[PDB]
Amino acid sequence: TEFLKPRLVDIEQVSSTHAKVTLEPLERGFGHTLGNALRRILLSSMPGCAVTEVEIDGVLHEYSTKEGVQEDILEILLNLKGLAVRVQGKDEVILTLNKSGIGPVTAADITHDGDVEIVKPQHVICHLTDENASISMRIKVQRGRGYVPASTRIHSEEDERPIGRLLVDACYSPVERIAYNVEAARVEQRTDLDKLVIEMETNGTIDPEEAIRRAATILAEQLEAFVDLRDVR
Amino acid sequence: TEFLKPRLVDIEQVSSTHAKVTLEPLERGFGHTLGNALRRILLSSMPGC
Amino acid sequence: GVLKIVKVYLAVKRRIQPGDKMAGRHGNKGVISKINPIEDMPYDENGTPV
Amino acid sequence: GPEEITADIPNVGEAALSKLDESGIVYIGAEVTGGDILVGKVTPKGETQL
Repeated sequence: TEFLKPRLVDIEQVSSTHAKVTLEPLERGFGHTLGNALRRILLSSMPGCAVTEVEIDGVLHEYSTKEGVQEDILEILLNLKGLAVRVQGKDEVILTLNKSGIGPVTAADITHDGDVEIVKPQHVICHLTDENASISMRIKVQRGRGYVPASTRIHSEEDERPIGRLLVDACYSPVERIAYNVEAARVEQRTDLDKLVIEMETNGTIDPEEAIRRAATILAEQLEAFVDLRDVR
Repeated sequence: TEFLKPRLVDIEQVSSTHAKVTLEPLERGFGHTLGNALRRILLSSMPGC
Repeated sequence: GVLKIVKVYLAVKRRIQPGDKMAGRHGNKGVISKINPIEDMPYDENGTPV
Repeated sequence: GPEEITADIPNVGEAALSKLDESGIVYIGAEVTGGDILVGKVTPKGETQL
């Protein structure tokens, strides 16, 4: 006669990275109709906070070498693009990394902030090769959507002079891999209904339930215009 | 964070039964996710007698 | 005739865009046509795009 | 006459001269794009007859 709405059942975490959420009450074929449409919005327009601007000590540009570190500055910038962090009430925060002495500099050697959560304290930023070699750096992290390469981030100019502010490419996004599988779920009485097993993969900076909601949020907002059609211009 | 909702949408009808709507601007890839998910529900799960 | 010369060295970083020529080792040339979102990318059952 | 590398260039603003030092040569590390001045240079031409 009329219709049936779904809901999320067990969201089974496996790793901080990857997990399996499930949606039980799906009518015929809606598991596919959703799973791809959700995969679409899941992989792309999900908010994430990735490092943007990095100003270091003795370095004018990304093409130099710091005396005392076996990583070229360019390679250290690249390591940062893969640093996974999460903030809460700040939309951009600048982290100060300080360390010296022979050994690896991980992501746990930074300075903690109220909103700072380092999801991978073992993540390698660079090594340090000489007893009294010291590195201080200002790391500017912002939050956003999509992929903003460092190139498109030079048109506002208007005196971004600080010669030592090295921009990196913005990867803003948590999602790594999204896969959905629909196996037929029979609730005891209905002819045939289906399940939705959505298997995702994450950088550990977003919990599954938060994500899938804001995902679905955008949908009706885009369908909003879609419902009635005022021929607007 | 915040998102894009389109504007300018012209439905030029060719008879009461058939029509071509067009709706721009949609962010990256949102054209298929909508276009397909609605094609899905129109052809498949729509009520009719 | 030359009094002084200033040689400046620029390091440009170019990535990839439609029009670059790419080929495998087997003599298959190619010119990248479109740069596609991961959303439109073909994926296998496990969900890993290509 | 001889050509000068001086930072004094007819008809140019400070935004141009921003990226330049006192001597007329771009600082090391200044990221630049099309049209930016790498080296200030000036050649003598007297009594233009405008």
